Amino acid sequence: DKMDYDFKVKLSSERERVEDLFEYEGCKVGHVYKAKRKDGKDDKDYALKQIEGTGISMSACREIALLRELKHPNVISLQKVFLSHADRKVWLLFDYAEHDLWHIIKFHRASKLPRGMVKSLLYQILDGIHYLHANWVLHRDLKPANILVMGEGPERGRVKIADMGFARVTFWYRAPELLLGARHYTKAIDIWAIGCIFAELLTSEPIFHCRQNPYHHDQLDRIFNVMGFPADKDWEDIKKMPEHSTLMKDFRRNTYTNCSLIKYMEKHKVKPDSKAFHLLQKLLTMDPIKRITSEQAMQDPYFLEDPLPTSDVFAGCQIPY
Amino acid sequence: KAMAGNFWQSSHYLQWILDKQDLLKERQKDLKFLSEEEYWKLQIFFTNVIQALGEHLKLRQQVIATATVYFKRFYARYSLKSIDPVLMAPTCVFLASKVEEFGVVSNTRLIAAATSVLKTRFSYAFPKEFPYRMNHILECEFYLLELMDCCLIVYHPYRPLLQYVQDMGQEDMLLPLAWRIVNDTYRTDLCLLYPPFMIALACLHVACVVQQKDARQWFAELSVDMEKILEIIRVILKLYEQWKNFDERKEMATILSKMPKPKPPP
Ligand SMILES: CNC(=O)c1cc(Oc2ccc(NC(=O)Nc3ccc(Cl)c(C(F)(F)F)c3)cc2)ccn1
Repeated sequence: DKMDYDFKVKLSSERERVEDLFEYEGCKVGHVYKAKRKDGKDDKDYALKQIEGTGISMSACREIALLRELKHPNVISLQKVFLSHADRKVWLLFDYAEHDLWHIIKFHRASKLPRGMVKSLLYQILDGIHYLHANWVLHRDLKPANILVMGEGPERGRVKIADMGFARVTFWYRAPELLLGARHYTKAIDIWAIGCIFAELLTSEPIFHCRQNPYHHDQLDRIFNVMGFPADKDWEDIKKMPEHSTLMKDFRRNTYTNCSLIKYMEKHKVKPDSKAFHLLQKLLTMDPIKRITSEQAMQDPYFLEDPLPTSDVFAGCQIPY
Repeated sequence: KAMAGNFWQSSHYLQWILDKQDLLKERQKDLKFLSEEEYWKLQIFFTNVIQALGEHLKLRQQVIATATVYFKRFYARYSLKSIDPVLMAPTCVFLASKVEEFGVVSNTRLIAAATSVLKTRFSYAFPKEFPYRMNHILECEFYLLELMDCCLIVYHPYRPLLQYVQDMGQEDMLLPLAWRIVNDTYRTDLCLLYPPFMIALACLHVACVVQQKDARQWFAELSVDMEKILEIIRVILKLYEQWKNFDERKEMATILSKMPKPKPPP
């Protein structure tokens, strides 16, 4: 080794190692572990993620670079990065989020979601994404599994947006422009996913649920069965999409004539004249330039209507999950 | 671009705007081997090496700038003997390229670029060929990340400069010169001591003086401490006199021989 000896040995003597500070024997919930401090002067649960691959890949660099700078109550906090020099592995440390929205929804789909909780989930997701968007950071993979929620403790019921598959399949939350071959991720694509999540919170079922390169026929079909087929006035630049020709070849407007978001939400007991529905409709707009922004959505009168959103999404209730 | 407008709560601002006295105190270790003059010559030299590496790899100026800041941060804390700067330079370019979302320079392309650049542009200083391989880059990368405490997003004066000249309505007259002066500030400690916007203002002022443009009124109606700007202007004015007096190609072999070198295992 050509590096200074005294420099090397000093750093190795002082270097924090994950295996010294944390007990993660099993608890394998790359790979993510539930961890406890070995020191004992700490009873809080932590999550440890070992980055997949050796060293630091593009996505890994980016995840670290962004999380290091990002600071908002509804975006998961990076507490620490451990650099394992012998095996060149990277570890990320976070506070453990007891719950996530995929298990929360599954629980309610199985027992069958309180309305106060739905609103507060939506508000906090929007808050977090608004912060990301204002800093020109796009999530690009919003879905219930990526919406964490803190359990008992000082952050009870606080949403934490995560991106647990940042390195890299369900298309239920993908905006139609991506299914028609759009080449760039956008803020609007995130907003469409949020709309999908909101609908799912309101009904307990994924609104664009579909059986398992960018063109995905069955997924678009499911979107049209729910939304109807867009008129040219609804999405004027749909004809600029790379797969537009394919769409014309595969689909006919007439197939979806009796379909609309109003009719879909009606058979799931959600009222079309509700402030909830009108917000949802502004989020699930087919044309991405006609979608509401995250900030516009936070200002919606839905959030001024009784009941107000709460910082603890479980507020006024107990946690059965 | 990511985290634009977040400077005041950024890791750059909160952890990596250093105190000058702290900086010079840590530098005293190396100043037992090199005079102060030789130290600022060495800095000019490695700035140029990193710029050459960047140009060869066809990286945008912002990536080169980020790489240059990584290099400065490392040696702001540690002695030149800790890790060979010839190894650290290309390691910084490699990490910055990944962080700035330009790409992962391939193994063979990174090593080929360092080998070629040292041989073609710097043979006066390096008669032997670049001796390092990718395993050394990867080991160095880990030491670099550790030292920087994973603080990877770096702000630079180019963006604010762009906004300032657009406001003046002097994009075509003053931008090329002021941008070039910004590049030259990386030959100094300025990026460790001042927010980028201040450096932008200092560079623009110097550009105005050089091109005989009256912009007094414009500068007068800014809400910034002009004392700080004037400190920055004096360093810029000085760097051109230093540039004039420094013959890099004649001096660097001797200066590099004076650098403290890594102690071997005992
Ligand atoms: C039941 N409980 C758990 O499953 C659980 C799992 C945990 O594991 C995690 C593992 C990795 C991550 N990594 C990110 O999230 N990286 C990220 C990258 C870019 C960007 Cl942009 C973002 C941002 F900003 F979008 F948030 C986030 C987060 C959580 C932690 C706590 N609890």
